[PDB]
Amino acid sequence: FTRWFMSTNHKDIGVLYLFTGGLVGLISVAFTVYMRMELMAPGVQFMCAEHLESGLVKGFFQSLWPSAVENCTPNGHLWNVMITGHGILMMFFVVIPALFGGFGNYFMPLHIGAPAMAFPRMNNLSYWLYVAGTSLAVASLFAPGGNGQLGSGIGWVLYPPLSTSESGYSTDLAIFAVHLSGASSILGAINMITTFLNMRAPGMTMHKVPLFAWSIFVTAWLILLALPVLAGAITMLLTDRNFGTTFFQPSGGGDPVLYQHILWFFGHPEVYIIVLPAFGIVSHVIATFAKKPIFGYLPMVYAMVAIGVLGFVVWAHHMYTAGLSLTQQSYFMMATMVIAVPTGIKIFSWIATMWGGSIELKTPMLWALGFLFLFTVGGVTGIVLSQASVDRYYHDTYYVVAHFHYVMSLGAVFGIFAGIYFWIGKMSGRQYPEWAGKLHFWMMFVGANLTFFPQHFLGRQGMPRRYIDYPEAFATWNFVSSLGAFLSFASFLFFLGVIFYTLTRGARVTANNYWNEHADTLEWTLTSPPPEHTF
Amino acid sequence: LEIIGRPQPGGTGFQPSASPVATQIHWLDGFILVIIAAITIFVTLLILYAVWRFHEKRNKVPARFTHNSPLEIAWTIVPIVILVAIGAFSLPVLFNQQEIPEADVTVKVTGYQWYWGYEYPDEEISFESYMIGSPATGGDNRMSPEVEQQLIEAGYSRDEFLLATDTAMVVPVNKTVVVQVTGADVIHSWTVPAFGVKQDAVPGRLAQLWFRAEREGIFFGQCSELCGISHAYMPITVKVVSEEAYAAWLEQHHHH
Ligand code: HEA
Ligand code: HEA
Ligand SMILES: CCCCCCCCCCO[C@@H]1O[C@H](CO)[C@@H](O[C@H]2O[C@H](CO)[C@@H](O)[C@H](O)[C@H]2O)[C@H](O)[C@H]1O
Ligand SMILES: CCCCCCCCCCO[C@@H]1O[C@H](CO)[C@@H](O[C@H]2O[C@H](CO)[C@@H](O)[C@H](O)[C@H]2O)[C@H](O)[C@H]1O
Ligand SMILES: CCCCCCCCCCO[C@@H]1O[C@H](CO)[C@@H](O[C@H]2O[C@H](CO)[C@@H](O)[C@H](O)[C@H]2O)[C@H](O)[C@H]1O
Ligand SMILES: CCCCCCCCCCCCC
Ligand SMILES: CCCCCCCCCCCCC
Ligand SMILES: CCCC[C@@H](O)[C@@H](O)CO
Ligand SMILES: [Ca+2]
Ligand SMILES: [Cl-]
Ligand SMILES: [Cu+2]
Ligand SMILES: [Cu+2]
Ligand SMILES: [Cu+]
Ligand SMILES: [Mg+2]
Ligand SMILES: [O-]
Repeated sequence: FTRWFMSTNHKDIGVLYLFTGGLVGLISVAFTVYMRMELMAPGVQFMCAEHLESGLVKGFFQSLWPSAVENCTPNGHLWNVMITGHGILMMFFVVIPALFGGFGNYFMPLHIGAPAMAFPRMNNLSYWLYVAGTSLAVASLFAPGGNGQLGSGIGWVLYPPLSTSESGYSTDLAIFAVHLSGASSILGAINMITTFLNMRAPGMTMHKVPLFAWSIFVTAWLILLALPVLAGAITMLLTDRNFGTTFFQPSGGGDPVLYQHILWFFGHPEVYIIVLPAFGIVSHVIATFAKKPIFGYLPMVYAMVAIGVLGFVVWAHHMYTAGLSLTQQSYFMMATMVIAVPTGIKIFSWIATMWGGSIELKTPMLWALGFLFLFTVGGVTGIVLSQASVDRYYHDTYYVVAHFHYVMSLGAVFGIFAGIYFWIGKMSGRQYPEWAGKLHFWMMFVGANLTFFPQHFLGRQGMPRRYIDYPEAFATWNFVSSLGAFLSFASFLFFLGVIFYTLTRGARVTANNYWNEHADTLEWTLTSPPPEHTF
Repeated sequence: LEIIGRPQPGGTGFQPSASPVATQIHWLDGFILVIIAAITIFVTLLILYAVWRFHEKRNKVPARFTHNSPLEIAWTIVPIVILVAIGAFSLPVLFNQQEIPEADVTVKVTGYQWYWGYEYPDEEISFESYMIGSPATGGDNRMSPEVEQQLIEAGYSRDEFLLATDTAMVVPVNKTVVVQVTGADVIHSWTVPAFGVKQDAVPGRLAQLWFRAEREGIFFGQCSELCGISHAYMPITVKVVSEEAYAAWLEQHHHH
């Protein structure tokens, strides 16, 4: 019933964010399948202008079957709309709502022994703003937009003057979507911070708080600084488009590059906002399945703080080819490099946690170990990109795309799956089948590596981002990347099957703690699921 | 002329270098690649070993340590050293890229939706460059018999579709070329991988890059900032030629 959606309890809200993040995730993943269908071979076969002559429903279905090149007039606008849709959904409406809104809301209050959160009503509102934001983002796809078609083909970061000159109101709807997401995030952040500070259990001091609750706390601070800045950048776009301002228009004395400084001031923090809760989940999972307490608890906390702080002073590594002076370029390069040090401490500590342990290779542990390896692959290509002299070649190529999918889709997402398998028994009272979790892991592991690893080669060969079509010489690794994406998709549909099976007929969970004693945080002292009124 | 600056089928490396800057990028990237591959292999082997050595069947009672000071010192300092070392080789390469030398040849390039305009201020030459197969050349951004014919006529082949333009930026070999880059409408980005150059073309701003080509031939780039519907369809062709062939091309443009 709709007693779910009006609930103010942090557990119910957490669950709502998780399911919704998952459903939007499915939509955004489906976009990538269509994207990879078109990138599978050179020449445009799917995104034909001819399909615009049909209706909405009929045009959709025709666009799923390939045409001969001679019958397919390339529609670049649709490509641009799809990738913009994919990025915006992921960055604002999928992973953060799942990690922060979902696990954060469900588990942080449990980890610190809080019976309730500071502002339950504000928490419920934060969810509704998330849903309204998602609705507007999706609506933008069907609204009058660029080039006399539907939707905004402007990239998920909305660079002007392109974003400010795009016709129709699709772009305005997208901007409102992002405002609503920011509002949801800010409310959540205020809620998290106040709860963490004022509602810890008696005895629960700062140095006894579990690493996950810390990850959420640090993340909440990043949000309060980063999201208001974004709200400014995009309101300036809105007024350039609608209210006669010229902040980013050179004829009125504006500077498009100003937008970039403001956008990336949010845009870098955004990724650390994404990844920090995944770091927290990895810490809980590895300690549990290594049967060993987390190595270097205090350095783990401080490394996260240092990453959070450093993530505010590196933004212009996204702007090395945008006209930055040599001095600015050198600084941002050196500052970015520093981030490797505290991240390395966390990676080595996770390995040290395993060292001398008694390792159980259950599904959550597989995701965690995959995370260590794959996040490292992504992190070191980030370090390559920090080098302005090499970024000169890689910028706006698929080498960047490979970087960020390794850290996000093989990093933060592996953290999401680790949490789901780790905690689904606790949240639902039903356990997932172990063989299916392992199968999911291996399919995703093979599929996502096949999708993204070959993108390094495409980037080294000079393949640009945001292209509907590409020179014939890029065909081989595009083909492999697409097959990888199809296998990953299959693994995700299998996962959805595993979740459905688990929730409808999974083995009944009878134990408060169905793992082992080294799952030593407060949620494991409660029933599965926890009672309505906790602690 | 030999087609040199282009992707090759199944390629996994950089495009060929045709400038000292590109050569520097290839060395620096190669150096960093060895390092990050060593780090990744190291990390991967540690994980696989730990899982083998400390699997619950083989190590039945877990240890309880949460510190190892010497190891914690080493694993903080060693990364710092590695990074300082990369920085030390990397910043000089950066300084060489971004310090604009005295020009032998000056070209002003303007990005438009969706084509490039070139002006040679010293020579009073200007012209526009469109993709072979764009609406400007009679196409609609796809291969056809007509497009293949135009590619053939312009000295290319079917394989150069999406890269080849109707007119090329022509420059002399072993001379310092300074390109001034701006945008006319939205942000575009002008690049040639073989020269190791890329510079955004921002409306209202004039930015500079340089290259000196070390061999003759044909070199391709593609617009590298999303700029709307035909972002995928406004590439860059540079022809590097002898000093004499360059002068000949100039004279062909001179109006008497
Ligand atoms: C989860 C999200 C996430 C995370 C965590 C990161 C992490 C990092 N990112 Fe990434 N990045 C993105 C998501 C993310 N990034 C996105 C979305 C974009 C593109 C935006 C767009 O244009 O659309 C991008 C783009 C991007 C660029 C711009 C490239 C370009 O556009 O040309 C740069 C440049 O420096 C960069 C750098 C880095 C670095 C140095 C890290 C560091 O934080 C990583 C440090 C981690 C490690 C290094 C591995 C572990 C460390 C060790 C094992 C120790 C030993 C290692 C060494 C000594 C090197 N990133
Ligand atoms: C979290 C971030 C995220 C994730 C997970 C993904 C997932 C995928 N992306 Fe994504 N991508 C972006 C963020 C992300 N992407 C961004 C920001 C851009 C830039 C857009 C722009 O240029 O403006 C981009 C661009 C981008 C491009 C380049 C487009 C271009 O330049 O023209 C490509 C090309 O293949 C691609 C492919 C894929 C594929 C095949 C997948 C997936 O199919 C890989 C397989 C993964 C899965 C099958 C599982 C996914 C799981 C979840 C999403 C969690 C769901 C939640 C719960 C379960 C609770 N993406
Ligand atoms: C850069 C990559 C690094 C990857 C991380 C993986 C390597 C981790 C190695 C840990 O080394 C162990 O550390 C323990 C703690 O320091 C030592 O125990 C020693 O100290 C303990 C602490 O009291 C005592 O209980 C033990 O008896 C005593 O052997 C133990 O000998 C040593 O082998
Ligand atoms: C003394 C003599 C007085 C002269 C007065 C005449 C003023 C002319 C108005 C110029 O505005 C033009 O409007 C076109 C129509 O909107 C645009 O075409 C754009 O829109 C068309 C669709 O209508 C597309 O076909 C084109 O490709 C696209 O460039 C074009 O760019 C833009 O400059
Ligand atoms: C004394 C008074 C002066 C008289 C005014 C002159 C009238 C003629 C202006 C023609 O305008 C051009 O129309 C093209 C065709 O519409 C546009 O191409 C645009 O549209 C094409 C078709 O979509 C694209 O392929 C191109 O890249 C894109 O620039 C082009 O921009 C625009 O300048
Ligand atoms: C080019 C002729 C071969 C036909 C193959 C069509 C494959 C289309 C499958 C699309 C699947 C929709 C998700
Ligand atoms: C550790 C991540 C490495 C990603 C880059 C792979 C590049 C391999 C290119 C080899 C060059 C072949 C000539
Ligand atoms: C090679 C001939 C040079 C001719 C020269 O006068 C022109 O390029 C300048 O208008
Ligand atoms: Ca295609
Ligand atoms: Cl609550
Ligand atoms: Cu960044
Ligand atoms: Cu472009
Ligand atoms: Cu362009
Ligand atoms: Mg760019
Ligand atoms: O980033």
